Amino acid sequence: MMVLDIQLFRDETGANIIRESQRRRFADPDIVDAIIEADKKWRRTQFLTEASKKLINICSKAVGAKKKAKEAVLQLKQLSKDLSDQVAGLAKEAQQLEEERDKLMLNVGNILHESVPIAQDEETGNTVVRTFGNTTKRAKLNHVSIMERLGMMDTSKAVTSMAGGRSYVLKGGLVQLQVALVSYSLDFLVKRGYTPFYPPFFLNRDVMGEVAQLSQFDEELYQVSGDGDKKYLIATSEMPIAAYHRGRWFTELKEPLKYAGMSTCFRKEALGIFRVHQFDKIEQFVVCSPRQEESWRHLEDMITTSEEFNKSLGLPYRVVNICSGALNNAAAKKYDLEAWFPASGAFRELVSCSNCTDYQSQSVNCRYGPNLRGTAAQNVKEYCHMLNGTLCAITRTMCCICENYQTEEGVVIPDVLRPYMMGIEMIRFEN
Amino acid sequence: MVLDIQLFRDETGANIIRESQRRRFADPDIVDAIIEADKKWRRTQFLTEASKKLINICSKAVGAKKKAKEADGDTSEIPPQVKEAYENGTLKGEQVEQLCVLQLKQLSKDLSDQVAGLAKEAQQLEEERDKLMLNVGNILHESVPIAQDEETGNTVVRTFGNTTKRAKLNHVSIMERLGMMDTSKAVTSMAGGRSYVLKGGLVQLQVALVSYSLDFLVKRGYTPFYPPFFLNRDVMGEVAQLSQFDEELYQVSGDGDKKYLIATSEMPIAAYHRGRWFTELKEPLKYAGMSTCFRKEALGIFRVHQFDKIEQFVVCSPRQEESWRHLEDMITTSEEFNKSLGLPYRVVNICSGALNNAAAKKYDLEAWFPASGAFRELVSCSNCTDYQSQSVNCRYGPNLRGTAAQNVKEYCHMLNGTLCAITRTMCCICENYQTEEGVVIPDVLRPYMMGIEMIRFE
Ligand code: NA
Repeated sequence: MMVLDIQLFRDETGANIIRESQRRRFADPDIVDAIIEADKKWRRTQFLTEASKKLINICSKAVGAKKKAKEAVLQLKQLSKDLSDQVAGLAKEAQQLEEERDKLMLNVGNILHESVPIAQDEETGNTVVRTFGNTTKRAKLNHVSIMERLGMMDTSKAVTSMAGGRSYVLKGGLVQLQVALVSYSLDFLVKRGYTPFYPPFFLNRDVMGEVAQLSQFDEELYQVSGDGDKKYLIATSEMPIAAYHRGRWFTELKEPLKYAGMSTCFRKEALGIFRVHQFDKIEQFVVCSPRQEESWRHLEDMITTSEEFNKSLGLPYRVVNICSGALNNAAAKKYDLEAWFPASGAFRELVSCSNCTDYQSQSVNCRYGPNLRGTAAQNVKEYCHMLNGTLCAITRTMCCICENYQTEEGVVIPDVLRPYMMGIEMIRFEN
Repeated sequence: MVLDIQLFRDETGANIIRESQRRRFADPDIVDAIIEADKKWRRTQFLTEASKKLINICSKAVGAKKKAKEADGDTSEIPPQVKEAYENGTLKGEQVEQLCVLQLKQLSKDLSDQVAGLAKEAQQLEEERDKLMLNVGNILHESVPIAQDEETGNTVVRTFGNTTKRAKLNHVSIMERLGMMDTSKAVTSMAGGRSYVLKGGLVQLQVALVSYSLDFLVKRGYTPFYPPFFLNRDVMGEVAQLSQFDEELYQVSGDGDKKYLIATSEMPIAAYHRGRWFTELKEPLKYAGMSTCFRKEALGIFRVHQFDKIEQFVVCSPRQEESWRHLEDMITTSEEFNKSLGLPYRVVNICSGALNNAAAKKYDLEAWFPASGAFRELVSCSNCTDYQSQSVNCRYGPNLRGTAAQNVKEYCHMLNGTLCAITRTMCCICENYQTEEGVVIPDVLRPYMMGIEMIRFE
């Protein structure tokens, strides 16, 4: 279970910050008190447990000194046993309280940035930050009609009877385009200092729970079985990249860690190729210092990077700031880049960029800085900040390119992609 | 020869199969079992057809009697000889027409029960049948070496490059020193045994190989094909053997019914041709399959559960030995691919006992790994003639109105072969292109990874 850091709840100022954030997200602030109470009883079990373990050795040391002195102890033995009984009792309580606490926390979101719009309904509540290109342009055929006329996409029963609903085959020029986008995307981020990262597409349940919200198991994740422990297919490379930092500790990050995640993603989603179960994606993932609001600076760079990508492709768009009621729990702020689809006549999400601050990193225990011990200055456990953002969701981007670059003869290939597909200038309609 | 169940029913055909089994050091007695299970099966179909006709005769006879106002009759009881005759497939319509309405109605019901019992027998005879067919191989090509054991029985056909040079570090050591491959507990505690993370230059190399491989086949007239990575059980059973389910395939669930992850793009490409009928294939269908592959497998990244692969898949005419010509071109394409990368190798003709059931003949290309001191398989190409096509029912020839029970149904031929198994090729390149400073990028890949000439040790 991925939830917010308990430390912030343990003083009045932080509890007030969380209650305010809850109200601004249209969530329950009264939850903060319930979490504080559950935690207070939990801490009490831990206080008694540590004190009783201490007294177990007083019981042992005493027998050790007495039987050394050859003395007729029988109480000290019984007291060791009973204290060990009490510790076992305290552990069962302690475990129940952790589960109740973490359960309550499922409805506590990350602390909202001060710039998040306050609204419940995305339809009207998102705030438009910037726009690019002719976002009122009109065109003849939608992406579905285009890919059909190209003869290069099959979403018919020949496919769906093999692979189930929303499965597809790509062929020909559209596969060339897909691979052009993967390679160009990778190079685009390499040039901006990202390290390529190719993850496993499976994660164990244990680890998936640390990086995924519990509603994602329900609605989004396929389960894979056979070889060893049960696993889940990844819905994004952000999952395995976040999980790769579990139990790490970065004393300093003068430079952030920047990864260009490359994978196939799988989503249960519980037409054409815009919303499908299986898709390639290139993702930006950043791990940085939690200090001086550095993470906020990287969020601006990441959305800017995605914009520059779409500018290079010549795709018109708007960037929106996602309202408080629609943000997922992990995100303190989220930008979506919504491309304009001129045949369809709609803005459609191609990219989202999120600052999750320490939400994931505290769940995976990715620590930062110096330890509580030794140095008198450190009182709080610090954790790295983590951000993630799409660079290119390949099928969605192909759909957008198809509508924007169509002609009577086919789909013109965006200039920058041509050298990544054998110099091809256009893929042509079958007819 | 057209291998389908029809070949088993012909005496000369049954002998061709028995011989092929013996040449494979496999069981020829299976053939008698398939014949016998099939005979029981055909009997259920003969009875079902007879009884279906008699049910329509019953209905028509009741209709004519009702129209004539014939009395319904004294009893519904069916004569024992009538029951014996439909149980034996010898009940004639003219005898059924002697019965009264009450009897005709009872007989209709009884024949309907008979048809339902026969459909369950039919099914259970098909399962008992194919379970016995599980063990029969494709008819061997005449050029297949006859031996049981690969290590001595394969024939080296052809070699390229310096296959005796040695090198210092194996691919595992190289990828460790690059700092670009993680297979430690940080990864395996996340994703299980044999999982890996690739970083930096090795991802760039991986993508360079995918893109170059695709282009290589596009230039040779292959059509790129990006499949779903899932197949329903139903469909997976038509393109895989039962031993692949147990030993090789991950099961996926959540959305809909259970599916299996693909172990090769050959699987969904074959499956995609199910029920098709190509009347003429003047040119063959050539596909460049591009996918991630998943194998349950029941060091480094040579043998891993998850890997990218580019494959060749051909559907062609079953006539004039055309598929034998395509097998030659396919192995030659894989060879030119490895020559273009500067990798030494040998090509081996796989022996009869080591061939999997679908293949009538198989070439493997085993690349020389100079630090490991060994040939390791990078590529297999095989001609499966009509074995998968018969299972997926991909027919060939005229498809016209008015054709009755076709003495010989023809099916397409299918072939498949690796162009590039990406992780295995990367291991091979690392051994063959290592220097003191890192790994030199093969000339042809450089334009596919930003002109990078070398990836350096950490
Ligand atoms: Na406009």
